[PDB]
Amino acid sequence: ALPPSPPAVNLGTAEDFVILAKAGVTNVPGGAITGDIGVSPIAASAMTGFDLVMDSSNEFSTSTEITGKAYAPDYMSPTGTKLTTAVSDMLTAYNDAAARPVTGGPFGNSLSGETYTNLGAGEIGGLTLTRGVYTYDINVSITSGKVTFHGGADDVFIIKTSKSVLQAANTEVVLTGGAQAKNIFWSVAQEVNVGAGAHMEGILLVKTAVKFITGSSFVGRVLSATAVTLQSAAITAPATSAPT
Repeated sequence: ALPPSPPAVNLGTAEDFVILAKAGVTNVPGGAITGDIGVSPIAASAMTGFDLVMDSSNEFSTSTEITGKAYAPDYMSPTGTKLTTAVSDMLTAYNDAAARPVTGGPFGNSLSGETYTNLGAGEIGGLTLTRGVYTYDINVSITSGKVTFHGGADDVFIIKTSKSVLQAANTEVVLTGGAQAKNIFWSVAQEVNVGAGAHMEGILLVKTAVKFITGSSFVGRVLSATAVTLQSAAITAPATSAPT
C-alpha cells in the first residue's frame, strides 16, 4: 500500500527553462539542448561553447545546438526581469522541495527493516522507487544498472540529499507505470554529476554545480544556483516530442 503522493514542487517561471544557472553554462560541442537556457545574475559571457548569435531584438541569442533561445541579464528588456523572476522561482522551488517531510514508516514490506531515510545507504541502482519523499544525509549514488520510478501520471517522487547525486557512467533512470519526468524532483544541496553515457530524468534543484559528462542524456530541467557543465550531452525538456 502506497503513501499518498506528495504535491508536486511548483517551479513557477523556472519551468520556462531547460537550464537555468546563476553562474554560467559551459558546453563542449555537439550535444543537443531542447528548450531555452538562461543565466542570471552572471553576464552572457558565462554561456560558453554554444557559439551564440544575438537576435536582432537583442533580447536573446541562438545557437546551432539549442532548439530554443538563450537568455542573459545584459540582454534587452524584458529579458532581465524574465531571468530574475525565474531565479527567484527557482529559489522558492528549491526551498519547498527541501522542506518536504520524508515519507514515514517502512519502505517495501513492513518487515524490510528499511525506511525512506537513507534508503540503500545511498545506493539506488537496482531499486524501484514508488511515490513519496526520500531523505538522505549521504551521497545518492546510481553505481550500476537502473533506477526505476514507478507510479501513475500524477504521482510525485522527491529525492532530497544534503550531499550530492552521483550517477555513474552508462546507468539509467527509468520510468514505469505512467510516471512522468516532470514529477520527479531531486533536491540536492551539493552537486549532481551524471557520468558518461548515463541517462538522468527529472527536475534537478541543485544548490551548486551540475555536470553532464560526455555523451550523457537527460529529460528534465537543470535548475542550478551555481554553474552547469555540459560535455556533448543531450538535454531535453519534458514533453518536447509533442508539437512546439
